Amino acid sequence: TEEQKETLKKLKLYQKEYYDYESKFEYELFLLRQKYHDLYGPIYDKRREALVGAKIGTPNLPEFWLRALRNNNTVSHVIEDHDEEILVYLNDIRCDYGFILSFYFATNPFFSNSVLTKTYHMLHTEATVIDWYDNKNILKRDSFFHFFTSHKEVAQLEMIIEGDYEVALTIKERIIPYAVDYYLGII
Amino acid sequence: TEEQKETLKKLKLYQKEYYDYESKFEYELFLLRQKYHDLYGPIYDKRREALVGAKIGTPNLPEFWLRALRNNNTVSHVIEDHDEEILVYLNDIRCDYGFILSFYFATNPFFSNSVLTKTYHMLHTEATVIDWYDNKNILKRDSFFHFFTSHKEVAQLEMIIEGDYEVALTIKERIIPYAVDYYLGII
Repeated sequence: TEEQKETLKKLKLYQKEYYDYESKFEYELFLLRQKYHDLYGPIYDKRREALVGAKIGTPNLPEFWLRALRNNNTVSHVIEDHDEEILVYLNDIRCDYGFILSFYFATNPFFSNSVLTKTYHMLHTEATVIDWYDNKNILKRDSFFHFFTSHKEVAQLEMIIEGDYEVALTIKERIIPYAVDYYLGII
Repeated sequence: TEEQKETLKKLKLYQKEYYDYESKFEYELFLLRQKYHDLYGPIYDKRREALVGAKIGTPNLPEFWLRALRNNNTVSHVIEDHDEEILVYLNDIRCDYGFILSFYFATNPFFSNSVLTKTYHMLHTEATVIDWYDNKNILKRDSFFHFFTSHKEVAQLEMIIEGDYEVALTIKERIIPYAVDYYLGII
C-alpha cells in the first residue's frame, strides 16, 4: 500500500544516512589504527636494536623469540622439539599491513633465507619457500615451518587455513605486541 | 648474565612504553565508538518514529521486525512458526551500552510486558522474565523467547551461552544497524 510505501522510502533514506556515518566511522577507524601502527613501529625497532645488537639469533638475550613463542598456548602447539634449533636463530618478527608477517633469521645451517615472510590477503596466503640446505630439511614429520605454504570433504582446506590463520593472528596480535611478557612467562 | 639483564631492563622499558600507547589507543577507540553510537541514535529513533507512528507492532509497515529477523541466517534458526504471531507485535528493537538489548512490544494477547530487555555483562546475562497471560505460554517446545533466560559435561553451559550470545550479537550488530535491508531481503 502507498502509505506503507511512503514509510519504506523514509526507512531507505535513514538507512543511506546510516551508511554515511558507518563510512566516516571506518575511515576514522583506519586513521586511528594507522596512527598507532606508526607509534608502535619505533618501539619494535628499539626492542630489535637491543636484542640483535652475529651467527646466533638475538645475541644480547639468546633464545628470545623461541621462549616468547614457547610460552604461548596457541603457538606452542605447532612448535616441535626439532624446530627449536632453528628458531634460536630468529632475530626479529615483524608485521606490516591484509598483513605480511616477517621472520628475520641470522645465518644458520638450515636455510639461506634471511627473511621468511608470510602474506595474508584479506582469500589467499603467500609464504616464501624455505631454502633448505642439503640434509637439513626438518620437514623430513610435523614442523612449525609447515607454516610457510601458500593456499587459497573440503574440510581439509578449511582446517589447514583455520589453524594456520589462528597462529598468524596470535603472532600478529599477541606475540609481536607483548613479546617480552611471554618470554618472562608472565602472560 | 648482567649484560643480558641490561638488555632485559631495556625490553621491559619499551614494553611499558608500548602499554602506554595501547592505553591511549583503546581510549581513543572508546571515544570513537561512543561518538558514533550517538550519531546512530537519532536515525534509529527516526526509523522508530516512522514505523510505530495502536495494538499491532510497526503499524505503518506491518510485520517489519519479523521479516527483518526472518531474513537473517543466524536468527531465523531460533524463530519458530509459533513465535511469529507474537513478533508481529514488536514495535522496536534497541541497544544501549557490555550492552542491553531491548525489545519493545505493542500490547498483545501474550504478555503484559511492554519491554523485554536482555543484559549481557562482559560473565552473566540478565533477561526480564516474560509475563505470559493464562493459556498463552508458547514455551509450552522451542521458541525464540527462550532467549529471555538468565545465566552465568559443562558443555551444555557453554553451548547455550554460545548460541544465545551469537544471536545477541547479530541483533546488536547486524539487525539493528541494517534492519530495513534484511526486511527487503537484500542482505
